[PDB]
Parts: sequence; structure tokens; C-alpha cells
Amino acid sequence: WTATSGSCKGRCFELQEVGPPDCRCDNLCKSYSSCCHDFDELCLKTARGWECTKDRCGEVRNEENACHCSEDCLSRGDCCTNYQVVCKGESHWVDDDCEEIKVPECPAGFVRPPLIIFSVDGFRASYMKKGSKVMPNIEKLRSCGTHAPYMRPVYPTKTFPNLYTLATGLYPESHGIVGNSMYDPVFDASFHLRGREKFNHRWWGGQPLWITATKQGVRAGTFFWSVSIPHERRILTILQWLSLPDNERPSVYAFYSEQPDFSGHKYGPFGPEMTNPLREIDKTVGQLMDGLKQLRLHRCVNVIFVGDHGMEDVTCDRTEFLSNYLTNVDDITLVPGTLGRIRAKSINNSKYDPKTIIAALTCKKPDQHFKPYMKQHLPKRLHYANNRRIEDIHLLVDRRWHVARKPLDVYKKCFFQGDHGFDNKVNSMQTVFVGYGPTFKYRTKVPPFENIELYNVMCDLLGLKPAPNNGTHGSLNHLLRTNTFRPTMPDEVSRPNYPGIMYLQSEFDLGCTCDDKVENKLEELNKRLHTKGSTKERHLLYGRPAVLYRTSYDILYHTDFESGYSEIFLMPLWTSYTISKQAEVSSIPEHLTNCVRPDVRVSPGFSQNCLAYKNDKQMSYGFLFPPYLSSSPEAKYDAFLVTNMVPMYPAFKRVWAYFQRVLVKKYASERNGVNVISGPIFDYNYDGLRDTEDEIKQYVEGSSIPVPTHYYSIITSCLDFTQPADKCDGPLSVSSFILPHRPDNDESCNSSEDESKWVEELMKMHTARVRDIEHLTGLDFYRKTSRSYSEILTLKTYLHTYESE
Ligand SMILES: *[C@@H]1O[C@H](CO)[C@@H](O[C@@H]2O[C@H](CO)[C@@H](O[C@@H]3O[C@H](CO[C@H]4O[C@H](CO)[C@@H](O)[C@H](O[C@H]5O[C@H](CO)[C@@H](O)[C@H](O)[C@@H]5O[C@H]5O[C@H](CO)[C@@H](O)[C@H](O)[C@@H]5O)[C@@H]4O)[C@@H](O)[C@H](O[C@H]4O[C@H](CO)[C@@H](O)[C@H](O)[C@@H]4O[C@H]4O[C@H](CO)[C@@H](O)[C@H](O)[C@@H]4O)[C@@H]3O)[C@H](O)[C@H]2NC(C)=O)[C@H](O)[C@H]1NC(C)=O
Ligand SMILES: Cc1nnn(Cc2cc(C(F)(F)F)ccc2CCC(=O)N2CCC(Cc3ccc(S(N)(=O)=O)cc3)CC2)n1
Ligand SMILES: [Ca+2]
Ligand SMILES: [Ca+2]
Ligand SMILES: [Cl-]
Ligand SMILES: [K+]
Ligand code: NA
Ligand SMILES: [Zn+2]
Repeated sequence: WTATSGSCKGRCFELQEVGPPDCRCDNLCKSYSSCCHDFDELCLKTARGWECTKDRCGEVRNEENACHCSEDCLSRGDCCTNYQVVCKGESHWVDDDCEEIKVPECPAGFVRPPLIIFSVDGFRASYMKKGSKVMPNIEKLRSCGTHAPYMRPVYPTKTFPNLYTLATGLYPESHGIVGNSMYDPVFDASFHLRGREKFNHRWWGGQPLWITATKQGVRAGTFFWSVSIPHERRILTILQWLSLPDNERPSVYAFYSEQPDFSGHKYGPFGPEMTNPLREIDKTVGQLMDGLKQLRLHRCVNVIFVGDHGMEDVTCDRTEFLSNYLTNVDDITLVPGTLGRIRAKSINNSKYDPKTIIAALTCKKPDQHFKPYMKQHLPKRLHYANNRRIEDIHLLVDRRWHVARKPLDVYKKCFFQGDHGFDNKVNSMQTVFVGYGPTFKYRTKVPPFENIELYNVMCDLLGLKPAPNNGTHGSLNHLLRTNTFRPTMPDEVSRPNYPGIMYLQSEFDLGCTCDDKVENKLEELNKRLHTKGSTKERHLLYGRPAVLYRTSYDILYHTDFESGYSEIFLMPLWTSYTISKQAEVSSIPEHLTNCVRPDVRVSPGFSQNCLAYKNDKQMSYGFLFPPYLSSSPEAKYDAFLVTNMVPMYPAFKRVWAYFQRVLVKKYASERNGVNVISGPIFDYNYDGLRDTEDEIKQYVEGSSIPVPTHYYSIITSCLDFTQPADKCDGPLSVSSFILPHRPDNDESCNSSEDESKWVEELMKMHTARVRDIEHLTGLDFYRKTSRSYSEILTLKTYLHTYESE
């Protein structure tokens, strides 16, 4: 019920929302069907349009008009945005030369520069260059302020997940808005774009920026706007709030445009009909900037122009149908389109089996345009699994395609030419970032970054402490002139032991053998020095990683590599080695094919054993430092130590051996040397975070050797590739991966072919940030470099995406 007989007199676009049954006057009342009877008349005036004309200048105030051109309008805060241009001889903001804003130039009574977020739906990154001739206001913000060539959205690349990620700094799996449509099985409730369930606060987790501000005594505008409020009135409303008295006036605001998304769905991303919507958005930016200039705020406010996601070419004829794969198609519910999510149609059907659905969808047609996954097997960089609202079965859809259940779903619902939602590394899904104002840098270009990082910066801009989030605070300090956040490196929790030779060979009963019984004072002192760390500066280039949790581990030194060996997990947490451009690749000699050697620094009780691998018919083993890259025949014996061994499915050994034998050397040739850090990851509950011992679901048969869910590598070199990796004076360059440790290669449809046709393609799909590996391992990397900590934070968030320009 609503008692719509109240009135909006003196309450238009009120900031405090009122409780039913009392009628509402706020910027969402229309969406709730709750506005007072007189809201249109009083709050949505349109008379005489949105621009002053020569004949209106100095008019007698008429309160019926949409905006004003009378002499009293500046003190009332309600002039048309072009008033000073038409009536007082001023220039439009876009026509003024740009001039560095070195300090905030704010009216008396402003305690801090306000922040205005101008958000645009569907604004693809390439529009900034391709549309620049028709967007002069936007082009000025871009060239004069701080800009990235693009900003990476979160997966799925849909509207609600991305706007709420911008507002919270959280991945969708943590904030709870995991699509535009959702079913929550604990609530037994469905969330949709249309309708009222989405207004229930239980869907929306974390803490959005407007709440963070309000809790810390910084007042906020209401961010949301009902679709029927025209853009001109949204801008006039912001400008009027900015004229409130000091104690009532907000410091943070948002504008939202449904364009260019709305037209992009109809016409495709570059349809000739797209020029007009871009023109219209630019005009809206111009109205805001002219309006700020009238209020003497144009060199006081920080403005962010940001998009949620891009737009791709997608038509009805590029649809794959599950009815062409499944016998049982009526026993499933599909969330369809640019991703798929599958669950049982009925919880009472005991003949539902996910294994058989997955198998019927795997590599069945030669050009198949989607790939099925159990959600825990999705690339870790997507962070798309730890939420009961994400269905176990997921379909990753190729760019330009849709998936649907049956053909009748597509013609009883071609209309559309654009859509979005695909993998967030796809070029067409990238969106925009520009920052302009006293707190941003002047004429500065910054590298691409992820939208999860912006909440921290918006908090910095307003002097707020951010709520706990998935950004890396300090990684975007290079965007800011002032208000930088200066973090300290985390303290190491566990210090290592440095074991010497403590065990005789006969103390070990591991069931291992090696043909190594082959015998010098020159070379003996030498090998002793290598075991005490004499080559460590070559192989550990950025210091040892720090262990940020409580555990027992040993540092082990060798000629060609250094490791941190866990006594609890019975394997290295990390293994570090450097491969120069000149390094040579060799084979594993015939006599050493099955060689595994006891490590006399590490007790039998804290070692793996060969017998377990023999008896486990599914599990084999591999090595973290590759025997192929040994510096000499004698050093090669170190690579077969039981302390360098890790458990590997034979199917995974195909991937790992090609990485180690072919790819590492290729990268050293291309990059002028590389430093490699490799290791295991355990994430059995798919939360993106290091497992404790009691979370491990699988062991090598009959032993306490835990099986990793994934294997990582971090590959570092000099950004100036004219210097070798091991003698680099300046910034670094990195690429990393987190490969799933699977007992089959079903993910790779071309795996019966030679590794040269499919392994590198797998690795590119599973590209990762250093920071992703940090979360998964409890390790902290790059502790000892010549670089500033903020620069290192930026390096740790880099993602190598393998898309062209
Ligand atoms: C990205 O950044 C975020 C934010 O920093 C990281 O997420 C945090 O990670 C922590 C660990 O997973 C987690 O800490 C736990 O908090 C529990 C209290 O949680 C409530 O309170 C907070 C604070 O206000 C709130 O934010 C939470 O909100 C979640 O849940 C509601 C719905 O209930 C949602 O609206 C919201 O979207 C959010 O959901 C997400 O997180 C939850 C987990 O909290 C997931 O289940 C969802 O799928 C979704 O992803 C909550 O309202 C606290 O109770 C925990 O303590 C347990 O564990 C410790 C171990 O130290 C143990 O000592 C305790 O005994 C206790 O265990 C008991 O409960 C167990 C389970 O019932 C039981 O088995 C035991 O036997 C015990 O009885 C814990 O400290 C923190 O909540 C989240 N925060 C958010 C916002 O998500 C995230 O990790 C980052 N991602 C990456 C990859 O780095
Ligand atoms: C989602 C989402 N998440 N966070 N925001 C706010 C936002 C954020 C950000 C920021 F700075 F982060 F970039 C910028 C702009 C907005 C406003 C978005 C807006 O104006 N739209 C119209 C209403 C629509 C339906 C709706 C109406 C009402 C409600 S609710 N449940 O809050 O009443 C939800 C969705 C949602 C889109 N939107
Ligand atoms: Ca959108
Ligand atoms: Ca985990
Ligand atoms: Cl969705
Ligand atoms: K075996
Ligand atoms: Na295969
Ligand atoms: Zn859209």
C-alpha cells in the first residue's frame, strides 16, 4: 500500500527515503510505483525545454519552467546549464584551453573536493578513439586528465554484476550479484531484471561506496535513477544538490546512462545508428561541465567517466542449441545467452547426473562454440565459483555466439545485433576509465587495470577507509596527484630452517632407486658452497617469498635452483630458478629415467616415497625444477631429489613436460632470460584462498602426500629486454599461470595431437595475476627489489591477456 495523497511540495529528489505507507519523492519512487500524486507536476517539469535563449535572458521567474534564465537563478541553483553562455557572454567549458589543476579551487565552505561518478552502460573501450570526432567534451576529459586505454570488467560482463563491483570492490561471487538473473536455493527465491524481488536487500552483500561514506560522516547523493527521469533532469538535480547549504550538501554523487547499451543491442557495437547515441552522451557531459563552471566548481570537483562493460556483434543465427546434444533436455533449467548455467529442473529427480550432462556437451561437434565446465574447473582468474547462486555446471560461450535450450526459445520470446557477458579478457567486452580533477594527474596515460581496484581509489578521493575488498590498495597510486595510500609490506609469519647434512642414505626406506653411485678436492669444496647458497643471487632475484601463515618449512639450496620445502605438505611451496638467453636444453639420460634420490638434509619422516606412486595406479610424479635445464651433467643429479618431486596425473604430465622442455627456453630466448617461480596450489573448496591441511580431499594412495588442485608459475624478466633478466636496473615484466591439475585433457578438444598444437592455448586460457597466486598460497613475492612498493603492487595485479591490440 501507498497513501499517494501526500505531496512532494518542497521534497523533490529528497535524499532521505521515507517508509510506507507514506508516499515518496526520491529518484527511485517511479520504479517502486510509490511517488506522491503531484511528483510529475512539481519534480518533473519540462516547460520550455532545457536551454536558455536570448529572449529569456533576465526573464521574470516563472516556477513552471524546467530550468531558469532569470537574474536570481544562480543564487537559487536552478539556471539552465547554458545560462552564462547565452546570457552573460561566457564560453562553453569544452571551448576553453585545458590548464593544469594543481590545487583544488573551491568555494568557501567546501570541506573537500566533491566526487561525481558519470557512469555509461555498454560503453566499449574502442569508442574513445573511433567516436572521438563526435565526442568533444569526453575527448577533453580524456586528453587533459588521467586515462587508461581500457579498463577490464568482471565476469560475467553483464550490467548488474559490474555496477555493483564498481561500487564495492568485490568479485561477484563475494557481493552476491552473480548475474542479471539468479536463483538462490537457501531463500528459494528468484532475482530478475524486471520486478520487485531485486529490491530486497538480502541479495546485495558487501558495503557499497554510498554506505561507506555515510557511516564515516561523508554525505552521499542517491546513486540510482528511475528510467523515465530524463538525463537533463538528472544533471539539473545533481547541480541543485551542489547548491545546498554546507551541512546538507553531499560530497559524492553518481549519474547513470542506459546508453549506449540500449542502442548497441539493437544495432551492434558499430552500427551507423550508434553515432547519435554517442553525440547525445557527449552533450550530457557538456551540460554537467558548463553547470559546474557556473557554480565555480569546474576546478574543484573530481569527475570519473567510467563504463560497466563493452558490446560485441551477436545475431540469432549464431545460437547453439542444447537440444542438439542432450537426450534429456526437459530435465534441465538453463540460464541462457552469452553464458550458460545449468541445474536440475526438479530436485525430486534422482536420475539427474551432472557427469553425464557434462560428457554429452564435451567436444561433440567440430566447430562447437561453447565449452562446458564444472564451476571449480573454470580459469581461476574469473573468480566465479564460491557462491551457492552459481550453478555447478557452467558454459563458457565463444565471443559472437549465444547458447539456448531449444530453437523455440529464440523465435517465441531476428531483432538484436549486439550483446555482452562473455569472458572478461575478450577485447570487445573492455570498457572505459577517465579521471579528471585536482586529485587526478594532468595529461597522464596509465596502463589498463581491473574495475575491482576503483572502490579503494574512490575511498582515497573522499578520505574514507575502504571496507575489506578484492582490490590491492596502492596498486593505482600512479593515477593520483595527492591522497596516495602508502601501504607497508606484510610481516613474515614463519621463518625458515636452514638444514645441513643430517641423515645417512641407509636411514631412508622410500622404495626409490637411482643409478648415481659414480665418484676431487677442487670440485668438492665447490659443491659444498652451492649447498650453502653460493649461487642463490642468480636464482632468487627478488628475495625469498615470505610465508604469511604459521607452518614448518626448510630452505634448500642447489647449483641451479632454490626452494622452500614444506614439512607439512611434503613438497615445495615454491621453487625459484633463472634461465639465461644462452642456456641449453638437454635430455633426461637413459640411466636416470626413473631416478629418485633421498635428500640427506630432510628426514625420512618428512619425505615423499616412491612406493606410494608405484601402488597408486592413477597418480605419477613430476619435478618442479626441470631436469632438462640442468647447467651440467653433475648438477642434473640435484633435479632428481625426492624434495623436488610433486604428484602429477599422467595426462597433466604431458602439459607440464612441454612447458618445461620447450616453453621455458622459448621465453628465455624471447625475453632475454627469465626467472621462474613454480609450485603447487590446494583449493579444494574453490574459495580462491590457500587450503589448510584439513581441507584436502585427495592423497596419493596409501600415503600422507596431498594432491594439488593446480600448479602455478610466475615468469619475470626486465621490461627493457636489452638487459638480461639477472642484471636488470629498472621496471620488471611478468606473465603467470595457474594450470588445473586434471586427470584428463577433456578441456582441450585437440589433445590427441602433438603438444605444439594445444598446450600453449591451454596455458593462455589459464593466465593469472601474481596476486591470484598470493591468495591461493599465502606467499608474498617481490620482497627485495630496487622498485617502489606501489610499482610492485601494480606489477602484482598485471594480467597477460594474449588478445591482439
Ligand atoms: C574478496 O574480498 C572479500 C572481503 O574481504 C573476501 O571475503 C571475505 O572472506 C572471509 C573468509 O572466506 C570471510 O570471513 C568469514 O566471515 C564470517 C562472517 O561473515 C558475515 O559477516 C561479514 C561482515 O559483515 C559479511 O561480509 C558476510 O557476508 C557474506 O554472506 C552474506 C550472506 O550470508 C552475503 O550477503 C555476502 O554477499 C557475503 O557472501 C559471501 O561470503 C560468504 C562467507 O562469509 C560466502 O559463504 C558466500 O558464498 C559469498 O561468497 C557475512 O554476513 C565468519 O563467520 C567466518 O568465520 C568462520 O571461519 C573461521 C576460520 O578462521 C572459524 O574460526 C570460525 O569458527 C567460523 O567457522 C564457523 O562457521 C563455519 C561455516 O558455517 C562452520 O563450518 C564452523 O564449524 C564454525 O561454526 C569468517 O571469518 C568474509 O565474510 C568474506 N567477506 C565477504 C564480504 O565476502 C574474499 O575472500 C576475497 N576473495 C579473494 C579471492 O581474495
Ligand atoms: C546494479 C547496481 N549496483 N550499484 N548500482 C548503483 C550505481 C553504481 C555506480 C558506480 F559508482 F558504482 F559506478 C554508478 C551508478 C549506479 C546507478 C545505476 C542505476 O541508476 N540504475 C537504474 C536502476 C537499475 C535497477 C535497480 C533499481 C533499484 C535497485 S535497489 N535494490 O538498490 O533499490 C537495484 C537495481 C540499476 C541501474 N547499480
Ligand atoms: Ca550494462
Ligand atoms: Ca581454499
Ligand atoms: Cl546472468
Ligand atoms: K602410479
Ligand atoms: Na581432449
Ligand atoms: Zn546490455
